[PDB]
Amino acid sequence: GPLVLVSNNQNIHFNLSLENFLLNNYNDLLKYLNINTIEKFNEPILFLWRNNRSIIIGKNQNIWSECNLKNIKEDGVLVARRFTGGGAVYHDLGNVCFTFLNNNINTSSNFLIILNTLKNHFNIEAKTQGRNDITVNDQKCSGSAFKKIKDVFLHHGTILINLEKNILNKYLTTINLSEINNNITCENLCIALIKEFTKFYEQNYNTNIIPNDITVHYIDQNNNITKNPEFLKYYNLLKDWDWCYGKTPKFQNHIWKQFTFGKLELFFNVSNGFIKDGNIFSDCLDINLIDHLKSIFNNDIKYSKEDISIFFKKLNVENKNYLDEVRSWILQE
Ligand SMILES: O=C(O)CCCC[C@@H]1CCSS1
Repeated sequence: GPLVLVSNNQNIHFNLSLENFLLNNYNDLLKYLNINTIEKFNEPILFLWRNNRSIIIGKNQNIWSECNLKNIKEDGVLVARRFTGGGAVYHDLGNVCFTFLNNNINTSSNFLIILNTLKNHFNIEAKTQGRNDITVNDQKCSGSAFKKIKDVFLHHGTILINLEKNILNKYLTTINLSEINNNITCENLCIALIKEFTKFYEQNYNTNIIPNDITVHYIDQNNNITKNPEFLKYYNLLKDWDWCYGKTPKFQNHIWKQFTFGKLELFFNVSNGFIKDGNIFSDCLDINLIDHLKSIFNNDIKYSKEDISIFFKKLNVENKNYLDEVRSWILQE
């Protein structure tokens, strides 16, 4: 059956390591949890967690362009780079973080669980603006990001309860707190959200036969999860400097553009009419698309409209419209 997991830890790197461990051990979680030893997992998961003062960048973002590191270090704010796409965001105990894991893509349904939460339990009429945002009065109150894997889909986003709104501009080189509209709390919102989650996945069953129960697991101390060598690997990587701050290597040429789906920046070198090495920074949610773009580097492409066009024809991506637009951009510079 579905799972509700909670982490009382408040370190961004620790909770991100938990999240990555759940994504990378989905079908086996029932063993890492002490529930079952044989049966393998395939049901929905909701994981709730909070983090102290932090800046989380994005798998493909440039730290130096989004963050004013001086004030971050001066104010003792932690820095991290997540595995999903999106822009740089700030975290503190005034905001909640949710992580939906599913067998198939479940974005819309997840957003429906959240909207049902706000409406039913707080009379907050909320709308979803784009693929990844929730507004209440055309003002952002939640922000999501996604990652896909063979058997797992991960939709993890942030909900704003009592976040310090003004402090943001100190670190990120409008927002609305859901307290401006209600007397909500992290515990209140969380409980309501678990309710609408279990209830959402209890439709098929008839109520008269099934218990009206809720179950909550706590994993921040589950030694099977947090004492694993894989977990420590993730934690150390996220704590590492080369990962968060990325790579400095310079590059000969650099192009850029602002697309509806986010900004794109290509750095590349060319030797003997061939695209030698390169790298892509972006603000995009479609990380798959961007890695497929990265496949252009360190391969033998003649740096010609012909060979480039061919190379784009060779790709089979999730979003073919975005790819068409991006190639139509590259062939002009
Ligand atoms: O607005 C965006 O670009 C999505 C923000 C997603 C932030 C991540 C939710 C929990 S960790 S960071």
